[PDB]
Amino acid sequence: WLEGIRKWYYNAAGFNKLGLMRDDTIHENDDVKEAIRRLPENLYDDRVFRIKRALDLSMRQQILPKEQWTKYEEDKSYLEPYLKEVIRERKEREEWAK
Amino acid sequence: QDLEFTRLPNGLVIASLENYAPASRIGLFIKAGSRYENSNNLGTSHLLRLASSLTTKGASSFKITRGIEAVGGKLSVTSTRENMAYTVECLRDDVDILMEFLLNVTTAPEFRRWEVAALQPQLRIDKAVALQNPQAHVIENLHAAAYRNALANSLYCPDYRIGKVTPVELHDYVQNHFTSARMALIGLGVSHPVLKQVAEQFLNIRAKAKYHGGEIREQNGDSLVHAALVAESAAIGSAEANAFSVLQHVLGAGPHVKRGSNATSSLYQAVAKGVHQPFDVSAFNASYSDSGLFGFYTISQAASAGDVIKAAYNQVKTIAQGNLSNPDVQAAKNKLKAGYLMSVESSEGFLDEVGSQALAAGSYTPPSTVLQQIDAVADADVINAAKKFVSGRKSMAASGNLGHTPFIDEL
Amino acid sequence: SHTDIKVPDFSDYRRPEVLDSTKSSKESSEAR
Amino acid sequence: ATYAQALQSVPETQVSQLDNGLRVASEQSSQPTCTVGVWIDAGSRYESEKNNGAGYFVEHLAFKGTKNRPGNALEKEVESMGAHLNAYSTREHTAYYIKALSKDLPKAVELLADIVQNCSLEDSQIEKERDVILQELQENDTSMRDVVFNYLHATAFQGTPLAQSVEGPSENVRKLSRADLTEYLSRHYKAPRMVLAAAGGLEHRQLLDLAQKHFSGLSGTYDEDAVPTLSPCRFTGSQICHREDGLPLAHVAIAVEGPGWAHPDNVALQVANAIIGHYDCTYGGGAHLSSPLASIAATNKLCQSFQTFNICYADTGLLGAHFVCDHMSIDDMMFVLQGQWMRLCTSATESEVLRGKNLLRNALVSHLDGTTPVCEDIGRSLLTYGRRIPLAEWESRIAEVDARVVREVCSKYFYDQCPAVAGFGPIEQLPDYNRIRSGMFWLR
Repeated sequence: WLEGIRKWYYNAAGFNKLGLMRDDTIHENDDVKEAIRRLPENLYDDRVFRIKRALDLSMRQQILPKEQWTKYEEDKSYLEPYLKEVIRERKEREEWAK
Repeated sequence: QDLEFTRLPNGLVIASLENYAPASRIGLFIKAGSRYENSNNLGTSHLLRLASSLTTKGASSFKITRGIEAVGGKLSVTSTRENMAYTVECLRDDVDILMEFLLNVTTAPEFRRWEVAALQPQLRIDKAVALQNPQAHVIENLHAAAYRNALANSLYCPDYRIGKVTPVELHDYVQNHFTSARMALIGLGVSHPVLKQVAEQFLNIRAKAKYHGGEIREQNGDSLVHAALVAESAAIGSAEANAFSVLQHVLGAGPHVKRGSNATSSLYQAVAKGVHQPFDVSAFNASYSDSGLFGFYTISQAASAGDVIKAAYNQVKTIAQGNLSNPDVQAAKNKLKAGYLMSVESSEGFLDEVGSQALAAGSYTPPSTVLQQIDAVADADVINAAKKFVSGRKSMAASGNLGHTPFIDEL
Repeated sequence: SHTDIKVPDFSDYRRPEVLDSTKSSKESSEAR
Repeated sequence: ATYAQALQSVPETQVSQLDNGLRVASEQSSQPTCTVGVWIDAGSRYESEKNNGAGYFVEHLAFKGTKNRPGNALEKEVESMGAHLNAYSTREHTAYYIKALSKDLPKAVELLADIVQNCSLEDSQIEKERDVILQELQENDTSMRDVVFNYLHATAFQGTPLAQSVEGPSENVRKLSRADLTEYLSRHYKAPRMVLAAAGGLEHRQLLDLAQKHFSGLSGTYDEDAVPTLSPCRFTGSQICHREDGLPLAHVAIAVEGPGWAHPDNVALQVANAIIGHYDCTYGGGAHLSSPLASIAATNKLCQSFQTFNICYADTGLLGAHFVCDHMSIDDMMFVLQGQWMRLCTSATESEVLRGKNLLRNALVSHLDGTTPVCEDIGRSLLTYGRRIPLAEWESRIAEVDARVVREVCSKYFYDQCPAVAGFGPIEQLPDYNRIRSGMFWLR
C-alpha cells in the first residue's frame, strides 16, 4: 500500500538519520526565503539547529542513534502553510500583469 | 436632493446624498481615536493609519493597492484624538469595488505580523515629517499637560514603542472599538439602500478627559518661540462652545487677507501696539465630545515672547471685564458663519461635518440651523466665556529658545 | 540670492540656427 | 445615473463680454458660497529685465490702500464680511480673487474694481514692501524646490523672458520706482486681456449688472503699439549644477520642451505622466504600487520623493520630473526614470494606459470640488484656450487615447531630444549631460 511505500522511501532517504525534518531540506529559493523570513523565532531557531547539527554529523560522517531519528508520522510540515501562501501571492502578481 | 439618514438596530448609522457628482465619495467614520489608547498600547492608532493597504481575509495587500489604482480611485485615512476615518474616492461606475476593499480593511483585517514589522519604521518617518511643522510639538506637548489620560494621548507613536506594537494589541483594539455601535457610514453621489445593502450584509457586527493643567517647556535651538496658553472649555454642541467659537474670531484666528495686517484681530493689533518686531498670534479653539480647549497660539522671537504673551493675555482680560461691543461681536459672527459654510463647501470638508455630527448626534444638523445657533449667541456669554479663560486654571506649552519666556504664574 | 542667478551668453558658441531667442528650436532639431 | 450622465448634468458655463473688451463668465450652482476673482494675461514673461518683479511687487500693494479705501481700510471690509482674500502670480498669469458668500457678491465685485483701478501705491508702503520682499527672497533661498524650477527655466528658456522669475532679481527690487509700476499697470491691465469670472450660488446676469456698474470704466482701448505680443521662446538643451554639499538632500529636475496650452497632445501626456505617477516616503503602498518606478523606489529606498509635472505656456512648456534623493542614489534614479520614458516610447500596454486614463479622469473631477478651483479653471482657460472645456469634452478627448497614441507622442517629445537639467545640493553622482542624453534613447 502506498502509505507503507511513502514510509519506506522516507527511511530510505535518510534525512531522518540526521535528525532533520522534510522542510529543512527544500531548495533555497526566492519563494522559499520569503517563507523562511516569515517564520517565528522559536520555529526558526529550531530549524537552524536541526541543520547545524546535521552538518556537524556529515563532517564526521556519522549519524544519530535510532532513538533520535525523525519519525515519518512526526514529519512536521512546518513550512508549507507559509509557503503555499507565498506561491499564491506570486500567481496573483503574474495574473495581474496579464 | 436631501441628505438621507437613518440608524440600524445594532447602532450603526447611514447617510446618503446623491449629489449627481461624477465622482462618488464614501467615508466610514468611527469613535476610535487616540483617547481610547491606554499607556500600554500607545502608538497603536498611528500604526492603523498606516495599517490600511495590508492583507485581509477578503483580499491581499497587492490586490487592494492595484485594484484601487486600476480604476484611479483613492484611499485616505484621517484621525483625531476622538475619531478615525477611512475614506475613498472613485467614479460612481466603480463604487462596488472600493467598498469591498474598504470593508475588508475595516471589518476583517488579518494583520499578519511580518507585514506589520516591515511597517513599523514608517512611523518614525510620518511622525518626524509632521514634526517639522513645529505646531505639532506644541499641540501634542500641550494636551499632555492640560489633560491626564485620555485626550492627552498623542496621535503619534512615541519613540520607545517603535517595533513593539504587536498584532495582538491591534486585533484587541479592533474588537474593542470597531463595533457597529460606534461607526457611521457615509456616501455621496450614492443611493441610500446601497449602503443599507452593504452594511446589513457586511458591517452587521457586534476614558474621561480629566483636566489637570500644567506646563511643558521644550528648550530647543530655534530663533522663533512657539507657545500656547489655554484653559478648559466646553464640549462641542453646547451653546457655551459656540460662544468660544465667536470669541475665537473676535480675537482673530488667522488672516482672511493674504499678507493683511489683521486689522480686526484684537490680539495682533494689541501686540502691535507694544511690539515692533516680527510676530504672529491667533485664537486657538479645540473642542471635543467630553471637553475642549480654548486660548491662543503664539509665535515670537526668543527675546520678545514675554511681551507678546502678556499683551494677548491682557487683551482677552479686558474683554472679560466687559470691554466688548456688539458690532465687534457681530463681525465675528459673520466670520463664523463664513468659516463653517466655506469648510463644508467641498465634498470632503462637507463629509467630515456630516459624520462627526452623526457620531456626536443622532441626526445631521443642517447648516441653516447652525447659523441660527450663531445668532443665538449673546455678547455677555462671550464675555463670561473670556472670564473662564482668565479665571480657570491654565495649561501652557512652548518650544524654542526660552531664555526670556515666562511661566503660567507670571501671567 | 538664487533669483539673481542668470546664465551668460553662449552665442559665440551657439549654432547659427538657434541664435534667435524668439524662435522655436524644434524646426531644425531634425537637421541639427 | 452613470458617469456619463453626471457629466451631462454638469452646469453649463455662461460667458459674455463688455463693450470695453472685458470678458465675463460664471457657473451657477446650488451652493451658499461663491468664489469670484479676476484673471489676467500678465506675468514675468511680459516683463523686461528692468521691470522684472514689478508684477510681483504689485501683489503686495494692491491690498495696502486705494484712492477710495486708503491704507488698511480695504482689509477691514473683507474681515468685516468674513470673506477671504487672496492673490497669486505666474510667469504668464496673475489673479486676485475673493472667497465669500452668495449674498456678498456685490461687495466682492465692488472691491476688485477699486483694487485694480485705484491702487494708490503709497511711497511709504513702496519702501516697506521693498524691505519685505528682500526678506522673502532670503526665505525662498531655503525653499529648495522653488529654486530648482527657477534655475530650470533659466536654462531651458535662456535669453528670453521665461528665464526670469516671478519675483525677479533682488537688484530690481532695490532699483524700482513708482513710475516703473504705473508704466506696467497702464500698459498691461486692459479689459480685453483680462477676465472676470466666478462660481457658486450666484447668477451670470447678476454679475453683468456689477461689471457695467464698475468695470465699464476700464481702458478698453490702447495706442497703436502699446500692448505687446508674445513670440515663441527659444528652448535649449542645457544643464545647471549648483553644488552645495552642506545640505543633506539633493533636489533634481529634468525636463524638455512642451507643446503649449492649446496643443491637443497635452491630454495624452498627462496620462503618460500619470502612468509614472508620483511618490513620497509617506505613501503606504510601497512595493505593491503600480508605477514600476514607485515600486522600485519604495523597495530599494532610492529616494524620498518625486513627481511628474507638465507646465504649459502659451506655445511651449516644460515636461519632465522632480525628485529628491540621497547623494549616493542619483545615478540609479536617472537610469530607471529614463527607462520608463523610453519604455513608453517603444512599448506600452492598454492596461496601464487605461490605468493612467482613469487617474486623469479623477484628477479633473477631484480638482473641481469647491467654488474656488472652478473659477480658476474658468479664468485661465478663458485666457489660455479662449473658452472653457467641459469634462464631457475632456473625457471625449481621453477616449481617443490608446497605447498607440502614447508611443508616438512620447517618441516625439522624449525620444532622442535635448533636455534641460537642474541640480542643487550634493549632485556629485549626477550623470553628465552626455550620459543623461545617452539614456534618452535605446539601442533597441
